[PDB]
Amino acid sequence: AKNMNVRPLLNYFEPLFTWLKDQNKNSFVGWSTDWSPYADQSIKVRIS
Repeated sequence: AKNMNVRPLLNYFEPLFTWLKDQNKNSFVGWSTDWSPYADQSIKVRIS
């Protein structure tokens, strides 16, 4: 080919991909960009 391809990498990690897809049946694949480790004890201030 003429360009760089990402298919052989996934071919390399295929067995791990299968196993991981099987291990995350009950977990939540993904992340939310709102939770932060300090947002539980924060106070919000609004100024007019």
